[PDB]
Amino acid sequence: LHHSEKKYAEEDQVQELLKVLNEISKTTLTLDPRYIWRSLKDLSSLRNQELLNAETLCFTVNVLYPDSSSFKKNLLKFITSNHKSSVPGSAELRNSYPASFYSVNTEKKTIEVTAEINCFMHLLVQLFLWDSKELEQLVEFNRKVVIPNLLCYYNLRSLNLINAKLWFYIYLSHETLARSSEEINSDNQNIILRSTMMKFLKIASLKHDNETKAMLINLILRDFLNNGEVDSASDFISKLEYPHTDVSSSLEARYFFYLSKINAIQLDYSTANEYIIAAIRKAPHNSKSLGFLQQSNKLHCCIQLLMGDIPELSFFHQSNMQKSLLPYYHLTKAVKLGDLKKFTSTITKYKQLLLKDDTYQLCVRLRSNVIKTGIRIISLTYKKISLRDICLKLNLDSEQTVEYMVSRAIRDGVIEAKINHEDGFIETTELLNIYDSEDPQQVFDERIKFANQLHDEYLVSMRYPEDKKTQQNEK
Amino acid sequence: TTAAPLLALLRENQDSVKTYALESINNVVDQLWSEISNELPDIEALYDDDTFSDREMAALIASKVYYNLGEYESAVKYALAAKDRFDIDEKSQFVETIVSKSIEMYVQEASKQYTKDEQFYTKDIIDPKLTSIFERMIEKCLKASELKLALGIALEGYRLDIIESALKSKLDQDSTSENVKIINYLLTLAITTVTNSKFRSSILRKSFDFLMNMPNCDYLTLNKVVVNLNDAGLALQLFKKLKEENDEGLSAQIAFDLVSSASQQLLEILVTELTAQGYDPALLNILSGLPTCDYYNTFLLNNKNIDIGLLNKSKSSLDGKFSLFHTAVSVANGFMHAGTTDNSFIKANLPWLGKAQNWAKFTATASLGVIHKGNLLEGKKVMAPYLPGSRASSRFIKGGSLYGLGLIYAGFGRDTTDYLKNIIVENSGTSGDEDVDVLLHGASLGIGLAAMGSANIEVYEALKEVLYNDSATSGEAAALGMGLCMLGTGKPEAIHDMFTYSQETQHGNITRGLAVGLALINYGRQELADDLITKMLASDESLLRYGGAFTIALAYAGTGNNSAVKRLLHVAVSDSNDDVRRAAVIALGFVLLRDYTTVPRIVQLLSKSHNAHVRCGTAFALGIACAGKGLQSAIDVLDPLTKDPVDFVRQAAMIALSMILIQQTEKLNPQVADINKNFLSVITNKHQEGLAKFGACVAQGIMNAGGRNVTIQLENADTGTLDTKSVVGLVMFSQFWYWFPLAHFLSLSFTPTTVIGIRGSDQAKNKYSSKPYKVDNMTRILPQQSRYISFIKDDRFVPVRKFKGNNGVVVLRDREPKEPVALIETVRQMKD
Amino acid sequence: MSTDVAAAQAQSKIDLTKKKNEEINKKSLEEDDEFEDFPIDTWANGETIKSNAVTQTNIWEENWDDVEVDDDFTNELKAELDRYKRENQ
Repeated sequence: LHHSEKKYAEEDQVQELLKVLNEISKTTLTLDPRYIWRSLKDLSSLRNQELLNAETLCFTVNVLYPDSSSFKKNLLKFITSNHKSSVPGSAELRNSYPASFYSVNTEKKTIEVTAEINCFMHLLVQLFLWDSKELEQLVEFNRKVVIPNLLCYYNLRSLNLINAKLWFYIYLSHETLARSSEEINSDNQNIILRSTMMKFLKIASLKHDNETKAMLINLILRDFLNNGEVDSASDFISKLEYPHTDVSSSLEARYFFYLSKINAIQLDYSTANEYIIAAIRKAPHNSKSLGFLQQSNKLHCCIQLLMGDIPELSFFHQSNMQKSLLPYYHLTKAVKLGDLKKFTSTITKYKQLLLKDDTYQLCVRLRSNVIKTGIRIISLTYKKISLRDICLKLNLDSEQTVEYMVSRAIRDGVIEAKINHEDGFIETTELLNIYDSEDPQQVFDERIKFANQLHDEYLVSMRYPEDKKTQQNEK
Repeated sequence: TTAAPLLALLRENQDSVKTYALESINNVVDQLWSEISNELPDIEALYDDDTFSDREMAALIASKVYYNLGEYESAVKYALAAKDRFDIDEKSQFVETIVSKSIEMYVQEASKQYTKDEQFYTKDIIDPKLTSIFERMIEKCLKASELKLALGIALEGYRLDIIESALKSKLDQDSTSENVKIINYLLTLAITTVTNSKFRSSILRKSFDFLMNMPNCDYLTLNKVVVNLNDAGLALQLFKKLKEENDEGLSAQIAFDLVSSASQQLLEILVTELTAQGYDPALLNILSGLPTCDYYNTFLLNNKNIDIGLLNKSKSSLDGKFSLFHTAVSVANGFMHAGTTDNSFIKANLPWLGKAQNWAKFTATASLGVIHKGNLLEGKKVMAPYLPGSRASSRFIKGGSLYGLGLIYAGFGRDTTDYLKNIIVENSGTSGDEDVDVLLHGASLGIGLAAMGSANIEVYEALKEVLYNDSATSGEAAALGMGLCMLGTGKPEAIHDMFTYSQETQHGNITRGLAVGLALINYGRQELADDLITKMLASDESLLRYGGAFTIALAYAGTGNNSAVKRLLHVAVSDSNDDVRRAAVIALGFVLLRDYTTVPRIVQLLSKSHNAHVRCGTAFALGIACAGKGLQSAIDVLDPLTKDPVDFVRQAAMIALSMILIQQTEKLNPQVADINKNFLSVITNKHQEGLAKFGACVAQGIMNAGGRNVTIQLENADTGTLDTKSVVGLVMFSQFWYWFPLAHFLSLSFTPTTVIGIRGSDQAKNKYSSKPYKVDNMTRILPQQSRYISFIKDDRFVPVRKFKGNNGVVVLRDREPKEPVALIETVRQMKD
Repeated sequence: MSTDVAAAQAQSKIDLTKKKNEEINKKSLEEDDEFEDFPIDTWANGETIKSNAVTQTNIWEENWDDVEVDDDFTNELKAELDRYKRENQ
């Protein structure tokens, strides 16, 4: 009855572990273990949540533990203790195995392979805390317990890949506690959090684990951004090592999205634009991914107004993301029309929301782009145009001031005009017919090379999974 | 976090905060690595200035920074500059990363400087700090008390010193057998890891010193070294140890091993040295090998099982009046009946042999000498009704009996050389009749065999006179006979003459004969055969390109060097000369006898390309390479190649399968019985092409060869050494497609597999079971079977030295050497 | 609720047991679903999505309007006032 329910959950987990244990006894590998490990983690996340708070505890007790079973149980005491299903028949077993962590063998200590087992019991305690949706001291206790265990000995390739996924949860739970209710010791412990993450990346370099390296790089970028330590992250992004070989496509989505943030801050709007489109196309359409997409789209609108490119109105309408994106929709219309008065209203109306996402800093730089976009519209509309007419339209000062705006603005080439100060007009330089110039030559070359690069990626990838299947016995 | 407070300290102008800065940066160098790498040149300026005693500390920072960047090369330079403060991180549970890259870097430097001179331990190209961290790593292995780890890094680092210390200290004689065990493991790894001769020679010859200190040990291990280097001084010194013991049984045992493994030239001079040491004449007969032939003869006389209904069946299916058909059956039965002088083929087929004529009746006369191979005492007696002096009826018999007499006496025919030479000198002053050309033809192949590996410049001169006649078929044979005598000499005069006479003639037969004999002459010199390869490959002639491929093959035979195989692969695809494409692919097999595991994967490609000649050489590559233990894959790749439309591939594919599975059981792999019926099925059918019926029938005789008592031993497992006889036979055998008589040379690749026990006082799935069965002595035993046999704990015959576990003659000690015991009579004894 | 063309990523990616945890982690990292936080945060519900006909619910196609001010009242005033000048010319 009650023993049956905890026993069933345990038996699911055992088959998944046993599968990997067999695989790493032949020869440790990276990718074949992970696909199984990801499937197990889903089942554990769903069973911890839905089925009582003591179904983790049964497992933890059931296997041999250094001191983890007692640290697990502590967490459960606080939220109404459990004591049930820890008597023999939940502790008189070590759960079907052939002989490599089987009951008879382990107790006898003809072998002991707590190696794999310890890393999985860590995976449970992280999942279980985010399920509870709780933070306080329990976070601290999770931080303290697992980190030196993993640092008092080197890990095998399989075990390093379990412990990369624990680091993300440690980091996430620390950062949420600051956001629920800021504290003063959260600040000093953040230096500690900061130290371990970078030290980890060195540790993973020696084991030559591709998937372990990538996931830590994603963490360092995120950690700098919420601390706002962009200076240190600017040195980091020009000195990376990221592989895209074995990484999951969630990791790749995240990586590109982080770059777009730092770049936008450094006043690169052209590189930021390329990478934010990369991040979105990797990500799913699902409501699973919903919140990742909103922050991404907030940044994506912002980059375009920083360029002078001005997002589509369709883009808000085809998504059902309208209400989240409502403040960027009012900025889009404002910059396009040239109306500073419309713009100033938008940034006062929605100040609070923008400042939450910490995208308000990026938004104030847009008060400039109204003025510069306004001069580009006026140079399109009239080839030659008096200085005074600009002052009326955009609600600016003297003509001398307007002269200065254009002199600066054509250093980037935004207006693409030039001022005559003895003829008293502004004369734009565009009169297209660049197909009579040598320009398209340059362009076609680039598209051809872009095609060549997709061909190459096709070649290496097409045959590598083919090769696994043909080698593998299935006849 | 930020590194910014830390930069300010360096910049601050007081001495004191500059000393403290290096300490502070270094603590968290794994946290702020990307930050401090930009400003790593500030820290280099503090290294220059001599107002710091933390110069060593400043250098140490640089190492950790460059590892995290990605360049491991730069970190080790500056770790070595730091001097100390790098011996504390060799056992942490966090950072050993900088240290491990030092162990790698010394191995790279070690290879480069060893080749110039063995000493490189006093060069300034090697930092003194670098030597220390390497040394202490190998010491840590010894603290854990496994020497396999310690020896393994020493092999890479080209150290003579450390490998010398480990074996020196593993001698203490608390188990003599265990002391040898550790030397065996390294000897194997030396061969398979070090493909550089200089370093490998030094290690082998050094290993000898440890073996010879012990008073009791396995002396097979001493002999392994001697055979790889072929120094007659180490050979002599090894026998000298056994002469202080005055022990007959050992000396006889290792002499049996040595003749098969080492070269014929090694034996010819070695016995002379031993004669003047003073020995018993028994050992010196055994080193010539005449006793050794007799022991093998006896094994085959007693245990041979032949198929007389098969002899009838081939006879019915393939006609004696049909000359191609008659060649197949003559060859096929001869291999089956091989290894004992039996006359059953002659009497049964007494009218059938005479119906042929031309070179087919020449093939038939020499197949008698395949059956009667060996039997030295009786060699002349069974050949005498054919030999000139009572033969004048046919010129094919007169010459082809001399060829067949050459097979009987191959590698033992020093006296025979004189007799055959009279005949040749007579005929080399003439241009000959067509009577004389055929007669002289078979004299020339024959004397090649008798005088093989003798280094007779008398014979080289003798046959040089025939080449100069310009006789059509006699000159092709003369060229072949020269190559067989002067095997493994690398003489320059001989090389020069044959290569040039190719241009002198327009005859394709002759030109071809020189090209492939030049391969024999450059056997086993490897890159000192290089000058020839360049000349032959650059030649405009297709024939010299045909032979150039075979020159690579024999030169690097039994060594899988990357260079040799590269050249052969390229030649094959890029040429459009049918003969050449075939030859280059056959040559690969010789080079890759060392690693026969890889051959099926490499040549899977080549069988994929659907060109016939290319496919022909690929079947031959599988057959030669894998001629030992059977591979399921090797079989599968050949199997549709017995189905191809081109019939020349069909011939090769079945012959290759027969070389691969020579005497295995159909309970030892159940594909043996199936494949045997597949050959039979083609022959049964008469609706197929004659090319196909020829291919299956010749293959059938190879498959049943010895009466199923012998197997091909490319590389012996008695010492893990290449066999000269096996290589020579096979390359001659691949010429059968261009001259059928040469098939008979495959007999030299048959080496009899048996354990023959001998009294040492007058010389008379998952196979293993814990429940034994008894096996008689002098019955057929395979290389794979041998490892499961172990002399009984209470046994009346026990070997003097723990058993080698592979086929050959092993001397036993008899506890009662004078009480009666039933004996198996020796062929030697039966006669006299 | 889908970012760019709704069908273009609905066919591009679909669920797997393997991916499902990582996706949930992505939305948690930003900290919320960020479409149900926003009504509480402002303490209102939409009326400024009712700015234009196309904004509210996409049941039309795009016009490229963004204020939707009738342009008939201004074009009518130009027409009559111009005629009178010509009448008084």
